[PDB]
Amino acid sequence: GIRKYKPTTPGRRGASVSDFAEITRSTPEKSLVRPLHGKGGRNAHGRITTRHKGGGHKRAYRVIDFRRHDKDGVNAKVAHIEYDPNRTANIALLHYLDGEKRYIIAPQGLKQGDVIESGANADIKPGNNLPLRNIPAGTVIHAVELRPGGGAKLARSAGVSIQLLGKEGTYAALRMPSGEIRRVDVRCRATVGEVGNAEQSNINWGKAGRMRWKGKRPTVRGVVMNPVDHPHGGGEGKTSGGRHPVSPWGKPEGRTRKPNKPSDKLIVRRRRTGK
RNA sequence: CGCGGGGUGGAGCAGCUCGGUAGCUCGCUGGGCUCAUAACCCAGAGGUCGCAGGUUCGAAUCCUGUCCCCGCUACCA
RNA sequence: CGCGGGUAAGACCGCGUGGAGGCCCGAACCCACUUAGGUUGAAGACUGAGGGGAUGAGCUGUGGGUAGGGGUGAAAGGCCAA
RNA sequence: GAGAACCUUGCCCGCCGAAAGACCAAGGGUUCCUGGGCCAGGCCAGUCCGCCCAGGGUGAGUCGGGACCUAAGGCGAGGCCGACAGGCGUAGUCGAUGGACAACGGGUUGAUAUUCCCGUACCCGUGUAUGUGCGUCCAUGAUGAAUCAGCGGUACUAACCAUCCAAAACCACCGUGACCGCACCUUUCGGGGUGUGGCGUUGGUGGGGCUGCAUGGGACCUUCGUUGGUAGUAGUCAAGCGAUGGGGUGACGCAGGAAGGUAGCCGUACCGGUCAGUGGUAAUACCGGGGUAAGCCUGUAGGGAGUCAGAUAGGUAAAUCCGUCUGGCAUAUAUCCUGAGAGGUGAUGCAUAGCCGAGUGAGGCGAAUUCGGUGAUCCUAUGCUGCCGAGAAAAGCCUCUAGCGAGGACAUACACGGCCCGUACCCCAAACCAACACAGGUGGUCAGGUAGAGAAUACUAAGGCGUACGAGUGAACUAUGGUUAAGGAACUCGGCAAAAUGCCCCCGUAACUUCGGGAGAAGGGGGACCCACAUGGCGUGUAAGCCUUUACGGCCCAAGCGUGAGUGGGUGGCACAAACCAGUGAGAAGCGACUGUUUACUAAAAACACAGGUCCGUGCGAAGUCGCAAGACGAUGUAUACGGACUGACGCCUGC
RNA sequence: ACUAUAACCAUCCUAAGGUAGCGAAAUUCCUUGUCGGGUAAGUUCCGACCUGCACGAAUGGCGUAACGACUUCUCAACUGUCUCAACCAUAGACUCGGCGAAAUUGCACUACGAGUAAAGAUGCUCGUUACGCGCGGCAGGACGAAAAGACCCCGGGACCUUCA
RNA sequence: AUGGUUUGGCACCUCGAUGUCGGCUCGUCGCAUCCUGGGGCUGGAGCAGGUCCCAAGGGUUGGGCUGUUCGCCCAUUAAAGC
RNA sequence: GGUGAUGGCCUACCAAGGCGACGACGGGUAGCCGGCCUGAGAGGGUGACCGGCCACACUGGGACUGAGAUACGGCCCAGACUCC
RNA sequence: UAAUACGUAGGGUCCGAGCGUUGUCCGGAAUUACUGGGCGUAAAGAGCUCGUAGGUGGUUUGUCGCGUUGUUCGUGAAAACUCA
RNA sequence: CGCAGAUAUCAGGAGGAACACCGGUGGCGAAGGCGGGUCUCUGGGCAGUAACUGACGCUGAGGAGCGAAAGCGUGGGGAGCGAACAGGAUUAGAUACCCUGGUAGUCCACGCCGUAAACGGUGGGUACUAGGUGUGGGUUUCCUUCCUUGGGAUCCGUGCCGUAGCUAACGCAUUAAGUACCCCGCCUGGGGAGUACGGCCGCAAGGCUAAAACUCAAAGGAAUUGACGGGGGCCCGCACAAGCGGCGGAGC
RNA sequence: UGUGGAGGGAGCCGUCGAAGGUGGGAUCGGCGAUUGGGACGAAGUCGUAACAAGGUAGCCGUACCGGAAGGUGCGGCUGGAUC
RNA sequence: AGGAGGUAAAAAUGUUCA
Repeated sequence: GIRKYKPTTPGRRGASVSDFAEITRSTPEKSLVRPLHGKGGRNAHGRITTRHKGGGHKRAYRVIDFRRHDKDGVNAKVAHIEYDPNRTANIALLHYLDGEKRYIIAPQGLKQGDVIESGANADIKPGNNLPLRNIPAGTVIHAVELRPGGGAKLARSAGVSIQLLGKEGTYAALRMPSGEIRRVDVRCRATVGEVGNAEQSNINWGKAGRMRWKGKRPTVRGVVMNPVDHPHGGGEGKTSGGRHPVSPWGKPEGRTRKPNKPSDKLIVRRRRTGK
């Protein structure tokens, strides 16, 4: 859930934090911990490509198994539920009965001791991973592959889920969290249930420093930049831009999806706005 | 420092010069409906955007002084 | 968190423990608000006196990266070897 | 000395003393030391010098680095991409600011010292010798295994049974492709219409034997598995090293105390010594000392950890290792590990206050060295607790087997090798960056005392400076400080600047409030010294006592040491937070919510950011961005995410 | 129905005609608006009115506790800020010794008045005044020094914007 | 008609620099005299004035508001000069 | 200790209690009663004369004297007012 | 414009050294209802429950005698009121 | 809205909300209120038995809880409906009725709010006082078909009617507004005003508590008679309709 | 026998102490530019909300909107007419 | 006796004492 801080400081007035309640262990599993280093939003050239990134608390990568293909029929038990800074969701440490230890996305309803099944002959329970050919319609799923073997791409964030609407042929229709309906090969695998830590959205981070810890550098508005820096720049006194809204590189608002894409035929219905 | 700008029946608005300026709504007058307004009928009536000048025959109409409430008047050092 | 009160159980109240905080005062440290001086300076941007922050969006060392219509910029058109 | 304010010596005085002391790094590069010099330099002079000349000087297995490890990042075989140039990047290889790794004390020189010497250690390697001593070949065991037939289950399919289905199938029905009878009606008749008997059942309907399809149950041979011994033989294993591989560790944040300790400091037993020409003070006073490391022992406080057996392939192969699962056994002042520190040893040494003469400085002798107290920002501690923002890798070490394997392990003694670079000197500065011997800047380590909360501030020790133009002189004037009658903002754009407030403990504290604050609100009172309460209380803790598992045990505890706080009484002064240090406060409005950021060098702000909000985009090598492209960031993320725009806590709202 | 305004109405145009709330505002020219408060006296400040030159709802509106080296106003205390200035010391200034620059500089035994003049004269005219040379001081002039005026214009650039 | 202080007109020196308003300080000058002084006329009874003439010796306040000059106001003054 | 006398009446110490919705503490008003007026009575209102009690004597405070003191025509102080 | 309601006259009436008015209190007012009210629509049933304090309490035996009741004593000053 | 292929029709899909018929003077609940089905958990009631305790009861100031709808917050969702809003229409004007759309909201989760014609405008408990008639739940019993919602007796409910009694009347009338007891809440003329000030609660909206000045001589309740109705029913009239002829326009 | 000694007093000091002063609050009123609503008023303006189905039945609560009555939505009541 | 639903669109006001 959520712990609302008390207003002992102005940087804590309306602030909130997670009550790390479904979490059981403060420490991660060392074998599954790869290192990480910040980039600063900078690429191989050393140049800012994505702005508003840097500083940030040090982090370490928990090796998640988004590709749960090699443990079919080999059950596991959720040994722990842990915090992952790399993602909004929490992560569940599973002990496979063959001795393999792995991390997953920690769906809702999942606790220590819950037994996780993988494969076609698995039960339709939270945390169980199956092909969509074996998952029935109207089911709530997460961590879906876009391609067989490609690994889970979809419905990975906290509180989020995908609704499997139907299967017609070798294509399963999926209502996505954005509302977009799209087709995906039934061979693609999905984890049953909805992702946990859905309370995450309702956190008030209270102060600038907290997002500086999360690695979000300050976002400056164009209207207070100079015209050399931003199209919206300039003006004596405040301005609304002096023109229609654009990016700092002058690209206007509007659809940036490349047309004539391969996914256009798999997509059934783009998401909706305003309604 | 300096520049600018439409006027028309009682009110509000239209109408650019083949030779008239007028038309709409409201208002007003007379009648009717009602026991007595509004809505109906009109014989309905109603004005020279003020004078000067046109090439004027004649200009509300075009041009200048005036006709004058007019949006913008702004010398930035 | 504990104790006590209270309750049907609570919410809640009090006492303690506990030691949070872009919390307070204030040295180092970092800044640079005011003022005086300097203004052929002691100094190509300082001194003195006060001043602000001072566990944090902190300061700092070492090493490294981004390069010119480009970088970087909590955005002043500021900085990129006076 | 030719020459002296400046050089040398001595004595005074003064300054710093979280530094103006001591040590490093970076940087500089010989500036270090000795000797000599003095036309340049030094803001004067100069006998001096960081200046000039010459000569000398930097000694490491353990320090800091390489030979060990990797991070960011860089180069980058091949490679990909790119018109060429080249951009990226894999494997790799570099790359500390980090990881790992063995040393401490004292002495010495004119200059070096964890480097040399002395003493005592430690870490790698090497050879020889010796001894315990397992092993191979001998022997020894642990051993377990392929053949056959007997039996329980695969049940080729010969088929057996059940369930389901109709390929075709008898009967009657609905009306019939058209026609063949009976019957009735219609444009004037014609080309038509209605009920039904047969034909075809175009098709559909309801009961039915049969047969043929599919599924399941059993199940011959075929075939899998347990006994029957040839064959506990062919075979394996049993020293040790063991990985370039597997696994574990290495391996990590921030804050916060508390506890135990130590250094350090203050005293003190004890030792040695002075009389510092003053009124008193000979021991009763005063001064000085009142030390000694690593390492080896020990293994305390604190902290941490279940163990044994079996099974298992998950860890590219194998694993006795790691995981995982099963059980059994334990909840232990048990065991193990870690570990400050105490104590012992190191140390019959070394060092020292001082004493002897010697006086350039060569030496020589050398006392006591107990008790407490206080007390760290250091150690235990990479701990413990808590929290979220969720906190490097690799080597190394350990282990596993694969593998190697006939010699090998361990111990002792002796003898040996331990490489390269740095090491002088300055290092908050006169030696670095600053054009200067520049009031600037420069990261880290030591952190004495008395007061004090304190690393502030004052004074001071050790130690180091008086830092390089001076001597004078009551001018104005300027600067910096100081004081000021009466008044008290009248000054002035403006209370600018100054002044004031300022500490501790008590009391008491408003509007408003987001209930946290406002608030140190405001506004007041006390504060010194002496005595007594007080041989008190508190802390500590000795002796003594008590208990015990007997030890580095515990409890208590006279004394001793330290130490407040308060009450009462008294004393003195103008004054008691006496100096230094050290909030001014209140009301109201505007702006911005706030902490922060900003125009290095005239603007710190109402500007930026901020959390929060809305909109838009993005379905994922996304969108967006750097790039010609590859590729990269985004993101090792996946719409509760990411990017862009505007707004900018919060409240009421956000109309056309 | 006194007056005043105008709840109300008519008409024209519009895509729609500014709602809530605010309002001489960081926005109000007129303007020191008017009224009130505070003051002895207040172009500032506070409150209020609304005749909004030219507020206005995320270029957010109206408020807001707390915060602010912000801005504005007031008050207490405090004071040399002032009435109104005096005194002391120190560092300079001054003197002696020593070293020893600088910007600047067409010259020079470089007066004042009233004039004249490229219209503001040390330098010209007519007069007046003035022994020569220094030292400390003040800063009225030398249109003083410095910087080939940044304002203005002309010419040319640069960067920025855009339905060039 | 004076004067040359206002707003201006001209654009004559100065754009290889003539620094601007207001205040502070220091003043100096003129008189077109605010006070003080002398006087004429008066619709000057007296007090007090009005107007004109002569007169520039001296004096000509402190505050609130405003950057302000100016102005308004407060108290005063012999007067609160231009 | 003090009183004439009991008692926090006062004091040192000790304990932490005491009062409050049955209205504490506060605010307002008021001298109380016998009685008076009204009213069928209950009740309501009132507190003049007369009589009893209390309180006060310019305001506030204080004691002294005395058997006895709010000591009107007594004292002390302070304050306001009036007068020399 | 025909006033028994105004003003005046007569006349009448109620009081009578008084008469009227005003003010205040009670009554009437069963209009805060104890005696002595009410709450469907007149004002009035809490939106409904739970339940604290409180109020209230079925049948019965015994007891206490608190309430209650009887009696007596003392007091209830005098004056008042009432009776004579 | 369509003519860019709407409406309509067929098929498929998505999603939301509400649950036709059953379903009513019916049932349950303290009230609010509760209606698709199933499961789970759970509360209350009624009858019978009379085994148990043995007056433990009733009410309940304050207080606490529950408390329709709207509304508020946060987060989802959002088909239909739909304040506001926008057009259209009507209208003298129409910020409305009507139409077309349509936002919040209605929905879910957690919480605030705490009101309503929250009404039976009727507080709770108990006892008694004529009956009739329906209906719901349960117990029994008698004709017996031994069929049996055939009837009766009784307890609990819920309705209609009707006595006595009560009531101003309307009406209530064994589900009292009767007869009586206990307890609570509330009233004391209408306005001002359930408003201000203060306080409490609340994010807010607002709620709760709750006046005074001033003002009126009434406000009110029930019922009667009339009148009236853009209420109804029945009936008439040159009233309309069907016709004929005129007036209004000319002159007099 | 003596300016003797208890003892007492003046004076002085101290506690308490009125008045006074300082301070910050509480509480009760009055005024207050402007401003809100309430009551009354001949005869004024705008509309017609309610009473008859008052011409959209009204009213309760809530919310929103609107010159004003008021309108609309949600839920509720009948103190609602016709059949 | 037995048995669906309807339509009238809008259309205001009324000085005096009474």
